[PDB]
Amino acid sequence: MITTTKPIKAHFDPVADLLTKINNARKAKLMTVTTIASKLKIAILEILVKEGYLANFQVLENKSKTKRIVTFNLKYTQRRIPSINGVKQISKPGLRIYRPFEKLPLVLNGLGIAIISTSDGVMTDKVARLKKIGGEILAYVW
Amino acid sequence: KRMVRPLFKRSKKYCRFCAIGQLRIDLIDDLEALKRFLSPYAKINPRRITGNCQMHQRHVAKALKRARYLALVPFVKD
Amino acid sequence: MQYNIILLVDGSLSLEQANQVNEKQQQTLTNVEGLQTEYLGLKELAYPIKKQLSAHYYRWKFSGDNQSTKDFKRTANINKQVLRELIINLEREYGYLASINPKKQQLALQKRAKYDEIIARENNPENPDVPVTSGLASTQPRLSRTEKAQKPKEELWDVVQKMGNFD
Amino acid sequence: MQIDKNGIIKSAQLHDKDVGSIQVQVSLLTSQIKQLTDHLLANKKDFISKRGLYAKVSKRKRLLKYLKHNDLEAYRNLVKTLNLRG
Amino acid sequence: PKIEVKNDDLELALKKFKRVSLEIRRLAQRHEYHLRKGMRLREKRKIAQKKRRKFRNMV
Amino acid sequence: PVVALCNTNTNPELVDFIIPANNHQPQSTCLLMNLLADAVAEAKAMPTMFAYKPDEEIQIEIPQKKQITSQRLNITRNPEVLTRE
RNA sequence: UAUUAAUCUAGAGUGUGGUAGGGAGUUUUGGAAUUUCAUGUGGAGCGGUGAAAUGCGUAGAUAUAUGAAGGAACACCAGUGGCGAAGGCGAAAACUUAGGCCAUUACUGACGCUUAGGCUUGAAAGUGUGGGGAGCAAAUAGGAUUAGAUACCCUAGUAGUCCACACCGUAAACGAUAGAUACUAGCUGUCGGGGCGAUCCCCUCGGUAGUGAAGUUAACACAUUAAGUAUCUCGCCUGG
Ligand SMILES: [Mg+2]
Ligand SMILES: [Mg+2]
Ligand SMILES: [Mg+2]
Ligand SMILES: [Mg+2]
Ligand SMILES: [Mg+2]
Ligand SMILES: [Mg+2]
Ligand SMILES: [Mg+2]
Ligand SMILES: [Mg+2]
Ligand SMILES: [Mg+2]
Ligand SMILES: [Mg+2]
Ligand SMILES: [Zn+2]
Repeated sequence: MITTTKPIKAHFDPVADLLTKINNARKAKLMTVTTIASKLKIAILEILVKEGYLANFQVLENKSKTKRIVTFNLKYTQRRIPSINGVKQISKPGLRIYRPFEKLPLVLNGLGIAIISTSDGVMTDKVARLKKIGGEILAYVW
Repeated sequence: KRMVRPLFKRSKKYCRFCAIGQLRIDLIDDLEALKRFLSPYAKINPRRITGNCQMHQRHVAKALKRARYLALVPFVKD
Repeated sequence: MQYNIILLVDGSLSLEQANQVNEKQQQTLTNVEGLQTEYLGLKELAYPIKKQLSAHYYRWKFSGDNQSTKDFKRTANINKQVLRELIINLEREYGYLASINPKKQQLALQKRAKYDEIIARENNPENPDVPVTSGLASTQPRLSRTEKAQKPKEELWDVVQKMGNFD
Repeated sequence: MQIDKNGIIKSAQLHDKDVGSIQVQVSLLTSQIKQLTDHLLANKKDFISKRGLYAKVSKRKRLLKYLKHNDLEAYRNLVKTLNLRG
Repeated sequence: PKIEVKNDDLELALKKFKRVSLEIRRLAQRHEYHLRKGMRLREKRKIAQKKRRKFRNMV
Repeated sequence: PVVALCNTNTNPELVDFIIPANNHQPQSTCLLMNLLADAVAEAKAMPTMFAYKPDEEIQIEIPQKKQITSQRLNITRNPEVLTRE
C-alpha cells in the first residue's frame, strides 16, 4: 500500500497541470510528485510510459472510492539527467487547436512525441499517421 | 529603591505574566505590579526595561492608560 | 451582558458615601441582575481632579442589557460627587474568551503553582542557590511534547493499476 | 444586536442537520440585510458596513441565481416565503 | 525630572541629571518644528533603526 | 581527482572522491589527513603510522589553546550590511 | 469541448468550537502644552539673527506663582510591529458594526476565477451654506540680504487648517510589480491560532521581513509574499 501526509491539489486544466509538474520536477531533479487523477491524465500517462520518458505512474483510491490521485516518477539515468527535454501544450483552454491528419505536426523531426487524441483516446503522432486519422492535439513533448 | 536584579539572562529579561500564565489583567488585582513596569518618572517603560512580550506590553499599556484615567497613578515628573 | 463600573465619590464620610452609592444603584440600572459592590477604600489620587486629593473607591460587578448604561452615564454628571465613572465592559477587554475557557484556567493554575516552586528555590532561606535558574533556558525538551505529539490526518491510499514500477 | 442565528436556522431548515444548504444561507442573508440597512441608515458615514452590505446583497443574488438554475420549483417556494423579490 | 542631591556630593547628581536632560532635549527639539505625518513617521522609524543597529553590536 | 573532507558546508559537485568527515576538530582532522598520507607511506615501503594498526598506537591527544565543543557561534559578527540614510 | 439526464467531495461557502486585532461610524470623558484674560512678586530689557533691524517694554514687558476661558492634536507605550481592498487607522469609555486566522467524524454539492458597461469608496488642496477659531500660515505689509529679491531669514498677517451637511474625484493614490490557481533548495528573524506544559524553547497551520541556489533579466536585481515553470480573465503600450 502507499500512504501520504500532504493535501493534493491540481489546476483545473489537466494537460498543463501535468506539464508544470513534469517541468518543475525535471528542473529541480525531484523524483516523487503527486497530483489528482483523471482518466484523461491517466490515459496520457499510459502512452508516455510505452514511449519511455517516465518509469512508473501509480494511481490510488480512498476507502470510499470518491477520490483518486496518480503518483508518477521520472526516468533519470545514473548521472542524474532526465529523458524529457521540454514540454509545450498547444490546445490551451479558450483556444483549442484542431488539425486534420494531413497537417499532423512532427515534433523535432520525429525525435519528440506529439500527443493527439482523435477518437480512441490519446495516441502518439506516428501511430496516428499509421491510422491516417487526426484530431485534438494535446501537447508537444521532446 | 535600588534595582531589583540585573539581566541575569541574555541582553533581555523575561515577560513575567507569561511564566505565571496570568492570562488576565485587572487594575485592582496587580496594581503594585503595574507601578513596577512604570518608570520612576511616571512614564511607560519600553520593552528593554519592562521585559514583557508585545501582547503583555500592549495589554499593560492599555491598562496603565486606563488607570491613568481612573486617577490612581501619576502622569509625569516635574 | 457583563459590565463593571468603578465609581469615585468625595471623601466626606464613609457611611454617607455608601448611601450615595446605594442611591446611584437603585435609581439607574433599568434591567439588572444582582449588583455586588466592593469598597476599595479612601485613597489619595495622583492628580487633583476638581482640586480634590481624596475619594472613596467603589466597584460594581453587575450584569444586564446594554440599556443599563445610558441613564447611569447621564445620571453621573447630573449627580453629586461621582468625580469619575468607568463602565469597563469585560467582553471587550484585552483577553476575555481565554479567561472563560476552562482549560486555560486550569493551565494557569499549574503555572502559578510551578512558578512559585522555582522562585522559592532561587530565594532559598539561607543556603546558597548556585543554579539561580529562572529566566534562563531549561534542560532537555519537555518529553511530554515528544510523547503527546499530534498525528497528522494521514490519508491511506489503495492501489488500482500498475505497469513498469521499478519499486 | 446579533440575530439569534439558531432560531432563523431552525425555521428555514428543510430537514435536521441541514445547517449548510442554500436556503439557510439566503434566509440568514436576508436577516443580515435587514440589520445592516438599519445600522447604515442610522449612521450614513460608515462605508465599511456599506461595502459589506453590498457584498452580502451580491452574494445573495448569486446564490439565488444558482438555486434558480437548478431545481427552479424550490426557488419559487423559497421566494414566496422570504419575500425577497420586489 | 526630580533628582535628589543626596547632599553627599554634587557631581554625581549632575551625572544623572545629564541623562534626564538629553532624553528631555530630544523631545524638546522634536516639538519645535512642524513636520508632515509622513516625515514624522519616517523620522520616528529612522531613530529606532539607528538605535537598533547600534544596540545589535553593543552587546 | 582532488579529494576533500567535506564538513556540511561544501558543494559535492566540485569534489570527486568525497570523504564525509569533520574539519573543525583538531583530532578528527589530523587523523584523516595522515590516513591518506599512510596510503602513500605504505606504497613507499615506509612502515605505516596509523593505517592497519591497533588501538594503542593510534591514541592521540587534543591540542590546547566535559566534552570537546565543535559548535559554531560567533554570530554577532554578521550585522546588516552597512546601509541607512 | 459544448448540450442534456444524474451521482461524489477535493474547489468555494455555511454552522458549531477556538481567536488576534490603532477595522469603521455615533455619543460622552481626560491630562500635558500654547494663547488670551484675572490676581500677586518684580524692576529694564525682551524678542529676533550669519550679523542685525522691524516688533514688544516704566501704560511695568520677559520671568515667577495661582485661577478662569477657549480651540487644536492625542508624549512615553511605539516596534529589525498589528489591522483594512485601497485611501487610512495610536488619550479613555459606551453602543452599533466589517473582515480575517486555526481545528472541524457537520451541511449544501461546482454554487468557482476574471470582468466591458454599472455601482461604492477614494490623501491633501479647492467649492456652497451655517458654526468655530488656541496655535500655525498661502495671499499681503514691514525689516534684512542682494547688483536687483516680487525668494531663502525675521516681525506681523486674511482665507485656510477644525465641526455638520452638500459637492470636487485628482497624487511618486508606489511594492513604480492586476487578480486567481498548481509546482519549485535552504537558512535567520518576528507575529497569531493549535499541540505539550513555568518562561525560554520544539512541532503544526497562516501573516509580515532579511539572506540565498537552480531559474529569469540588457544589467540593476527577483528568487516560495517571484520579476521562476504554466493556465484563465480584465486593463494598457507601439519613436521624440
Ligand atoms: Mg473536466
Ligand atoms: Mg498659569
Ligand atoms: Mg480638505
Ligand atoms: Mg513687500
Ligand atoms: Mg509669526
Ligand atoms: Mg475663499
Ligand atoms: Mg493618476
Ligand atoms: Mg500611499
Ligand atoms: Mg534578494
Ligand atoms: Mg508622433
Ligand atoms: Zn508576555
